[PDB]
Amino acid sequence: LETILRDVKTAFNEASSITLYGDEIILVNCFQPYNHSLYKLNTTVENWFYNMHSETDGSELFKYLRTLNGFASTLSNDVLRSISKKFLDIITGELPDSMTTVEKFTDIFKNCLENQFEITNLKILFDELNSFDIPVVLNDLINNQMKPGIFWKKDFISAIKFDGFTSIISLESLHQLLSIHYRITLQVLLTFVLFDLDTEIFGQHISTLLDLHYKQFLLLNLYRQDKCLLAEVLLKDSSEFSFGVKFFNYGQLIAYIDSLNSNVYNTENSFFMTFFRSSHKNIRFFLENVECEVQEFMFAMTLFSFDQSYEIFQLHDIWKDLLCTFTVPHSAFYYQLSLLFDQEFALKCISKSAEYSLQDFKEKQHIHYLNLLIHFEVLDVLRLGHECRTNFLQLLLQEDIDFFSTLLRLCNAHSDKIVDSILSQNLRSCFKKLYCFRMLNAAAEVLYQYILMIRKRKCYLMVINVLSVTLTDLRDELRG
Amino acid sequence: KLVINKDMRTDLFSPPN
Amino acid sequence: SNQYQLPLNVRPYTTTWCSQSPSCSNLLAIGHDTGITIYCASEEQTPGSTGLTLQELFTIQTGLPTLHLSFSSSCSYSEPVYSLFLACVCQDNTVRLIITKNETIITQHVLGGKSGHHNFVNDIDIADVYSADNRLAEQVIASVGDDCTLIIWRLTDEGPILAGYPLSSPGISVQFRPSNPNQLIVGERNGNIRIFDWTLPWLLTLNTLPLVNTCHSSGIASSLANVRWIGSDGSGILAMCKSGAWLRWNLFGPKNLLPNVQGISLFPSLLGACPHPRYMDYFATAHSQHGLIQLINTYEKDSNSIPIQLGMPIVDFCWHQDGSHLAIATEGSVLLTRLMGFT
Amino acid sequence: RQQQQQLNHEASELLEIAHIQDDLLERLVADPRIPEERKAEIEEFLDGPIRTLTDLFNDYADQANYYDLCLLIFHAADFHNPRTIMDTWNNLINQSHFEAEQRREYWEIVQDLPDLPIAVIAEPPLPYVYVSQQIQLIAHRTSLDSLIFPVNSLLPVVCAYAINNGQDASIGADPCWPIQLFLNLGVPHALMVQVLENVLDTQEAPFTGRRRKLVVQWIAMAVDMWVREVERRASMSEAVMGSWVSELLGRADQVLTQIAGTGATLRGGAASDAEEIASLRRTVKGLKRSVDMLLGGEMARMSFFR
Repeated sequence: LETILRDVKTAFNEASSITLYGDEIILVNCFQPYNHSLYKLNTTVENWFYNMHSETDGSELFKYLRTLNGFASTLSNDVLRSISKKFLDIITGELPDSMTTVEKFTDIFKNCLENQFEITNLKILFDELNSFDIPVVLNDLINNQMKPGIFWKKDFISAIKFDGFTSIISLESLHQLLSIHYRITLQVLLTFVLFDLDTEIFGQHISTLLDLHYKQFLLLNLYRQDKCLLAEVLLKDSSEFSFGVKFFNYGQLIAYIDSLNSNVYNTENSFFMTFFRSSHKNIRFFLENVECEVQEFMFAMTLFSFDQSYEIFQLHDIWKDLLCTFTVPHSAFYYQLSLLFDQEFALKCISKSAEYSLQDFKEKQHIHYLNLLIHFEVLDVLRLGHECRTNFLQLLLQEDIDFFSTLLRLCNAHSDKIVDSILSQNLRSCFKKLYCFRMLNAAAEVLYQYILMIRKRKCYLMVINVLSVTLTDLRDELRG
Repeated sequence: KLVINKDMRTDLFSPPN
Repeated sequence: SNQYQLPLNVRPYTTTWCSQSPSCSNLLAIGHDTGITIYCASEEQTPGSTGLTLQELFTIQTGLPTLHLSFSSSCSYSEPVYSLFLACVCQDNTVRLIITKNETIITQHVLGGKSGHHNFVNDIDIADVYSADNRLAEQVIASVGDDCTLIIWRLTDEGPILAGYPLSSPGISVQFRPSNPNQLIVGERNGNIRIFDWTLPWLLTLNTLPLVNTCHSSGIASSLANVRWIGSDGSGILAMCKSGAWLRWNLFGPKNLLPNVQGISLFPSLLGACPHPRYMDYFATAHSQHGLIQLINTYEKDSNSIPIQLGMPIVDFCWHQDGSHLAIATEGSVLLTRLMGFT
Repeated sequence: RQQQQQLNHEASELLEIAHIQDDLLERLVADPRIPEERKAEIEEFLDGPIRTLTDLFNDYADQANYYDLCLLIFHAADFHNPRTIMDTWNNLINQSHFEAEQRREYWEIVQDLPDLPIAVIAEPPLPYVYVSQQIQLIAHRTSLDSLIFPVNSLLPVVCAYAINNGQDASIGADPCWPIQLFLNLGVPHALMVQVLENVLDTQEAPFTGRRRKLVVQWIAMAVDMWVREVERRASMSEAVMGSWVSELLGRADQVLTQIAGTGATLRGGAASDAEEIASLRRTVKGLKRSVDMLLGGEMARMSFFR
């Protein structure tokens, strides 16, 4: 698949002609219908990214980035991923907020980097690094290059109708920009864990970077998880530009992409989590990540869609049901969960809530519990409880009627009004006589006599033993 | 005895010859 | 193969031999939905086919699911009385150390809530650290989770010391280095592999993602399943992807520039590799879903050896310390199977 | 007797194949979507000696998407392939659903004044009614003992269809209609509950989240019928159920407690099904009571007078 996909893509993308979209936009039209390639003017940072092994000259920032890449490119993908993960962990608190920065960096180093690089390249990097005025270069990188501009709206022609072309071109362009940003940010952070850079002086930058890396990761994750959804939440983010945009030159396009960048680095997270819920697997990383009261409930409902969910929910305090539950605001929540999983989680939550609570609600809870227990004592408990809706109980016992009989026998043994009468009536509704007798322990005798009005001998006998006039009559009858 | 062979059939929706 | 049933209402989640402690290496623990069960492996007369049978000793009730399980070196036997120390993970997202005398839990330590992991815990391991005088100075538990955190939990003479370290991605496995408790390895979901000195940046980070031989594309998502040390001095590191792709690096001499060897299992490895305790070059990996187990030799001696095929899913598995027996927990049982070649 | 039976068996098999071939030929000739040029060709090769089941399947039944006859062919051939069988069931359900929706649309146009497409003959059954008609027609022809009725796979698929196509209370259907169908068809009660238990434990979509409320309702209805059956069979003999059924109802109560709680804390407001779930709890408890009494001794004393 990997190979055929690559080839099919390549084929589909065979170039055929040029179109000047807008005034100046270079567009290439491909052999396969619905396949076009836009060629986009690079920004400064993009030029640095796309020309590491070239740029003869370059500014200080470029040379700095080139040397950072010079070191980071010698590490392997697994190492780099494990480092990225750790940087997420600092934000998520999986690396506790209790630790000092130096301690988290030490953790990261020992677990991820130690023995995983050539000390020679470290020396090369340290040497090259000593030529730079780091605070200045980092200042220019973070506060100028990477962190985008405050807009007083700079004419991103508002689209009257959805423009699928500019939509996908925007999303792909954003993705390229943020991928590049991601790689830079990670390389710099890396340099912060490897060397003794005053964790106080650069405290601001470090936390900004860890903030930025994180956002980058998130976006890129969502991008490959569900592009359509990402686009939808990212364009319904901007109000005046809800439908999309038009751009007729490279400046307008760059400015729009930067604009979206701003959106990402700065109401978005909520709109997108909401739209999403209304990408299951990612939101785990991003409910461990992006969540770190509201975040708690989010973590709950997300982890439910089970132990973790229930635990978090209890500790703190489909869409329509959730709305109803929110309006009600424990009982409602458990009822809803039970209904949604209707299983272990459900049953457990329901039972717990019912216990914590102890006419409609009561009856429902009771019925549910009894059914769950008979599916997996409960009978007698519920009965004694309600006794201390009679027809309801009559129906419940109707369902009950062997296990029920055993339970009843147990209750009688333990004992040795309304409940008694209901039971007698249900029993009256061999087997019958026996059950009746067992429960009444006169009723027994009456029932036996009525049924009699081998079998004869057994009945007369049972009657005589229970009584121990009647005996004499029974004896005479048996003798006659 | 049944043997499915989706490979070579006769187009049920096209005339012959 | 001999098969030993687990109790009818016991769903297994994890299976591990007590290889970490020679006094107790015939002890097997099964973490399940209500606790941890201990079995003993004995040489019967049997036929010397499988000259090894399993005897169920007892069951430690905990009341909630056990997902990961590790014996410590502190385990001991007495006449009779077993003194156990177990690290495990529970349904409440806590990480626990339970110290018992047989089935009775005499002592329990729990690390959870916000002070604990802030998401799902993916892995745990334990090692005993001794001072220069050689009394028990510390017991050390390492754990990794989806909160992008690695936690080092040290239980010392003057009490607990807790430390958290941030990860660039969810932690999916962790294991202290053999013959050197000062070093350990942590695995990130994204393919990053950390070597760490917790006594102290952390020393080294490899990565399997960019190394995939690509002669056969390992696919878009090749999430790292497992990384484990191999050798008894921890002379090596082995990493395995969900895809079945595996890689081995050694740690001694001269300068190094790539992983020393690389390959791919016939099947995906959801549970990852379980390296042989005696033959470094060998490890086992399961196709847990169809219940097959491939045996792989790093220097290609192997030529696709699949000693084990069940007709059922495999939940977990592990080598007995002897190197010829395998214990395997399936959804309703544990099997002990002996491969005649390793005897 | 051996020589008689061997001939009666050869004639029975060939008659089963011949009826399939006759059902095919008739349907193909009458099909509006078949060109005349092809029909004459079909009549030549099917209105003569009886063909093998392979040919009938490959050259005709599969080409024309007559999935009901494909299933009858898998039955006559003793075809051991669960996956293909279920693929054919899935195609038959979806094909029938689309055909029922099309006929209800044409109807709504008549009742509103519009004009139907040219050459369309003008209250047709709801889609779940026509679907279950198709299942009944096959079941009576194959007798339910076939390998084309693996209830462990077919019942979850039908229940899946009901959820994923809103064949529930919104349109005025009985939400338990999939269970009613397979019970009346004669599936034993124990096997139903056994499958429904597996549906509830594994939580395969769509049987997830709060839609397990519906799974619990099916279990409630199945166990209820099972209880009534046992009570009826006890009175019958005057003139199996294990503890696992009781445990299953306990877990079912826990699922409902979990769904209700989740429903109370949903974003946007509490769930509207609060009392609906409270009712189900009562029913489930009542059934666990009855089942507990039967298990506890009242089942061995069913032929005795009370």
